[PDB]
Amino acid sequence: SRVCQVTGKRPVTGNNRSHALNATKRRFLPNLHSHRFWVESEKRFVTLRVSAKGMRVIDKKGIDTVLAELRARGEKY
Amino acid sequence: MKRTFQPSVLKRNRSHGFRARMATKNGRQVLARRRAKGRARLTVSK
Amino acid sequence: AKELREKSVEELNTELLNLLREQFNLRMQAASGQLQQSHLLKQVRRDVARVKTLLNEK
Amino acid sequence: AAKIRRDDEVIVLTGKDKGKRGKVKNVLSSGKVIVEGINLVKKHQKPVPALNQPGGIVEKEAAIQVSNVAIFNAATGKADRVGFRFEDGKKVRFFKSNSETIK
Amino acid sequence: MIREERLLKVLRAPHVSEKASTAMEKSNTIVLKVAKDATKAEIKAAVQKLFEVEVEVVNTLVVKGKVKRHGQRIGRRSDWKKAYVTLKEGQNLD
RNA sequence: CGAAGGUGUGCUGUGAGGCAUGCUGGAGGUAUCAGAAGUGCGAAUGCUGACAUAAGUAACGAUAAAGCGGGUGAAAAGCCCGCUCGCCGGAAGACCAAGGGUUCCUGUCCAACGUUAAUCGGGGCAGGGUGAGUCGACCCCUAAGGCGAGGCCGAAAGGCG
RNA sequence: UAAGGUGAUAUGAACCGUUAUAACCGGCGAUUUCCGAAUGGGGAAACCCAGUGUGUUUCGACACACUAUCAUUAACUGAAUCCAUAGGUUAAUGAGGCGAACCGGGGGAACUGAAACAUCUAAGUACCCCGAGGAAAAGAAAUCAACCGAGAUUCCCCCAGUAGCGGCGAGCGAACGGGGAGCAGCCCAGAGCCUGAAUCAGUGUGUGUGUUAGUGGAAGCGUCUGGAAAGGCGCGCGAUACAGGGUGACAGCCCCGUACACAAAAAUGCACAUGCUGUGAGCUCGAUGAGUAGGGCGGGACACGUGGUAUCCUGUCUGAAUAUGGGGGGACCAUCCUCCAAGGCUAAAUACUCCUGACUGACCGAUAGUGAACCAGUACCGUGAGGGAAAGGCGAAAAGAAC
Ligand SMILES: [Mg+2]
Ligand SMILES: [Mg+2]
Ligand SMILES: [Mg+2]
Ligand SMILES: [Mg+2]
Ligand SMILES: [Mg+2]
Ligand SMILES: [Mg+2]
Ligand SMILES: [Mg+2]
Ligand SMILES: [Mg+2]
Ligand SMILES: [Mg+2]
Ligand SMILES: [Mg+2]
Ligand SMILES: [Mg+2]
Ligand SMILES: [Mg+2]
Ligand SMILES: [Mg+2]
Ligand SMILES: [Mg+2]
Ligand SMILES: [Mg+2]
Ligand SMILES: [Mg+2]
Ligand SMILES: [Mg+2]
Ligand SMILES: [Mg+2]
Ligand SMILES: [Mg+2]
Ligand SMILES: [Mg+2]
Ligand SMILES: [Mg+2]
Ligand SMILES: [Mg+2]
Ligand SMILES: [Mg+2]
Ligand SMILES: [Mg+2]
Ligand SMILES: [Mg+2]
Ligand SMILES: [Mg+2]
Ligand SMILES: [Mg+2]
Ligand SMILES: [Mg+2]
Ligand SMILES: [Mg+2]
Ligand SMILES: [Mg+2]
Ligand SMILES: [Mg+2]
Ligand SMILES: [Mg+2]
Ligand SMILES: [Mg+2]
Ligand SMILES: [Mg+2]
Ligand SMILES: [Mg+2]
Ligand SMILES: [Mg+2]
Ligand SMILES: [Mg+2]
Ligand SMILES: [Mg+2]
Ligand SMILES: [Mg+2]
Ligand SMILES: [Mg+2]
Ligand SMILES: [Mg+2]
Ligand SMILES: [Mg+2]
Ligand SMILES: [Mg+2]
Ligand SMILES: [Mg+2]
Ligand SMILES: [Mg+2]
Ligand SMILES: [Mg+2]
Ligand SMILES: [Mg+2]
Ligand SMILES: [Mg+2]
Ligand SMILES: [Mg+2]
Ligand SMILES: [Mg+2]
Ligand SMILES: [Mg+2]
Ligand SMILES: [Mg+2]
Ligand SMILES: [Mg+2]
Ligand SMILES: [Mg+2]
Ligand SMILES: [Mg+2]
Ligand SMILES: [Mg+2]
Ligand SMILES: [Mg+2]
Ligand SMILES: [Mg+2]
Ligand SMILES: [Mg+2]
Repeated sequence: SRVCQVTGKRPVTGNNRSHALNATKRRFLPNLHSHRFWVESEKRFVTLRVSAKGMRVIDKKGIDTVLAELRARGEKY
Repeated sequence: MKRTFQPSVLKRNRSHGFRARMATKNGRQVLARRRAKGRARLTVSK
Repeated sequence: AKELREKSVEELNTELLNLLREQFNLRMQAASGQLQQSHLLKQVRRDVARVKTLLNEK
Repeated sequence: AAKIRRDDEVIVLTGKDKGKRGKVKNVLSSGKVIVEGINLVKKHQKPVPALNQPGGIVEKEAAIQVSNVAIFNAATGKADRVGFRFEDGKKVRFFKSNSETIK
Repeated sequence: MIREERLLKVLRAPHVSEKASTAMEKSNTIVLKVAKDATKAEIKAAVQKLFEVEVEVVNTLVVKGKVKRHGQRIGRRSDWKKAYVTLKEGQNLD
């Protein structure tokens, strides 16, 4: 499903409201993009389905930081 | 005058059978609602 | 003890065999209209149950 | 735990044959007993080919409630009530009056 | 190889009928009501050991229980099994 | 030494009702004063059960067709046997696969069923009957198609493969 | 515990036993066919077809055990590609399925009302899915309040149908504070000293109290009507027992019981101490949870419908100081007051009964009461989800009418 492996973001529900306050059910989706990250420790690329905020979190903390958290959580990469 | 009911044991068991109701998860609810009610015959299987 | 717990496994097996033979003979005699005392079937069946339980106990 | 047994002399308290004495024959689980020649019924027995039964009107005993009978005390010629005690580590019966153990 | 407990417990009863009597008196064949888990290889061994009588072939058939009424309620009888045991010539039993 | 209830009589009050009692009934009922209501039925094409009416009327289910002589039986047009008539016969004959699940045979029965009676029957009861190395199922192999290790996707369920 | 029993329609035949392995009741145990999560493969449920290993084998072959998938670990052999990963085999551990209601989350309408109807309401109700527990969730202040102060969270009664929101229409609906039930606070984000300290507890025993079978259990006669006495007429007694039920009409003293006094070979719950495997106390010093708080864009939740709208969460874009700092005090600024988020655990009041035991009802009495007082979710109908009945009373005793 459309789930961020790092931040755990998943699609949520909301409402489209027009100028007459008519409410229609709608979904808010994450900005997921399949990207290949270079882990220097194992000298191999890894594919992760993350969003842009997850990419900024990776750029700020690091890749080994996130992979260890994924392993602790039980996610497979 | 061909009526609606033309019996066939194989076709009856393929659809209205216990092994088919085990799959199609909403068939488990059908079996449960009969077990709770106390049906003597859960399905048509003999 | 029923005079059987003090016995051995081989003796229990032999008793099992002859009790089964007697049960078969009684069943054959009851199938035809010649057997009168029917309590022997229950007695031999309960004896077989006792000896088989003692075998599991051993 | 039973105050009336199959080998006890009893006297009828209530019914069409009150005051009559006799010896019981058997005890049933439905709270009824059969007494020798107390509650006679003129049963109509039909003949059957099996056992070569000729039939005929038969006088047979009838069941009577245990509450309608009681133990008879020959020591005084009167009816009595049964209790329970312990002697030599064994439960035995005794009469409520004059406390004589049943022998 | 077959154990003796199975050979003793497989047989249930003999069968009494005009057809059984005719088969016995004209073809040397007996009729036995046996259990459900029985097989020909077990019935033959049971007859050869318990009765000490030689057997060549066994013909088995399953009987469908009848649906009767005891008053108002309905009941279906047990589906017993019948076996025709053909004895080799020269052997007799009853 | 006869309660509740049922069925009649008499008396009484403006009224809804009350009182006494004959008979059946065969074991509970309840004064006065207060309290709480599933508290009063003639209708709602009201619901359930029972019983009338039309009425002993139509009808008794292809216009292929029956007649007679004997037998059993309380009783026969309809059950059994025999002699004649008629009908289908690319069926209204004989085997089966589907489907039904003893309806197949014998003895016996005539309470309910057969659109009549019935000794008869696919109707009741009891008993018996289904025998496979060569038939089929079981089994090997797959089509359409289903499920689907992992896999892809999906707010859960799950979808595809 | 006991002299009667082999369950009922259901009588019979054939038997066991009567002073203790007859039966019966309780505890501890064994066997516990097949389908069904079904778990060796398959499948039209109670069926079909196997492999491996060890044992029997009168050589016909039989018996037993194991063999599903997933996740977390351990070892060995591993490809593209050399070291190394992917992947594969074996072993161990844990679940997967079912259940009446309660709970927390992930999704989520409409009929209706507004006398129409779209904002709104109905309602985050019905319903779908996931998860876990006897309770769950929440829970120790970046909370309120007002310059006086309260001190976690949960539930009830007031505040109040008030202040407020709202085509200011229909409607929705607080909070501050007070009175109550109940009560205990802690730990990591890190080093050093004392040294196994209180300590939670799964840990092993005994002690006491239950529960799982049970024992004793008081005290009445005559007459009359009457089929039968418990009823009437008289004379007596018990009561820490006149709660109840049955026995031929209404029984305190006929029976089962009841008030009361006792009992456990064996398992098990609850409280205390106990060497008991690991816990980690106490002191000193240091630190204070960053793509987070905030902000913009389009939504939702708070009584609050963007309205001047304060506060929490995020779908996207950006985006700090971090103890001299920051948050809140209903737009906002200044002063003042209060408190330290971006890490967690926590019982008690609180919600419910598929089922167990006892007791009660100004509840019903077979067209009522659960659909079913009776062989009922049965017969029957529909291919199927599903729908769904009708039907109780002889007599005290069958003594159920010999002939
Ligand atoms: Mg809406
Ligand atoms: Mg042959
Ligand atoms: Mg009268
Ligand atoms: Mg009344
Ligand atoms: Mg009257
Ligand atoms: Mg009257
Ligand atoms: Mg009154
Ligand atoms: Mg009314
Ligand atoms: Mg009326
Ligand atoms: Mg009417
Ligand atoms: Mg008429
Ligand atoms: Mg006429
Ligand atoms: Mg006319
Ligand atoms: Mg006319
Ligand atoms: Mg006419
Ligand atoms: Mg006509
Ligand atoms: Mg006709
Ligand atoms: Mg005609
Ligand atoms: Mg004639
Ligand atoms: Mg004719
Ligand atoms: Mg012709
Ligand atoms: Mg032609
Ligand atoms: Mg049919
Ligand atoms: Mg039939
Ligand atoms: Mg026929
Ligand atoms: Mg016939
Ligand atoms: Mg007639
Ligand atoms: Mg007729
Ligand atoms: Mg008809
Ligand atoms: Mg017939
Ligand atoms: Mg065959
Ligand atoms: Mg062939
Ligand atoms: Mg295919
Ligand atoms: Mg998969
Ligand atoms: Mg598929
Ligand atoms: Mg019995
Ligand atoms: Mg004992
Ligand atoms: Mg026991
Ligand atoms: Mg299997
Ligand atoms: Mg399987
Ligand atoms: Mg409206
Ligand atoms: Mg809403
Ligand atoms: Mg202060
Ligand atoms: Mg609302
Ligand atoms: Mg007692
Ligand atoms: Mg007593
Ligand atoms: Mg009296
Ligand atoms: Mg009476
Ligand atoms: Mg924010
Ligand atoms: Mg942000
Ligand atoms: Mg803001
Ligand atoms: Mg804030
Ligand atoms: Mg502010
Ligand atoms: Mg302010
Ligand atoms: Mg902090
Ligand atoms: Mg905190
Ligand atoms: Mg009813
Ligand atoms: Mg009535
Ligand atoms: Mg339909």
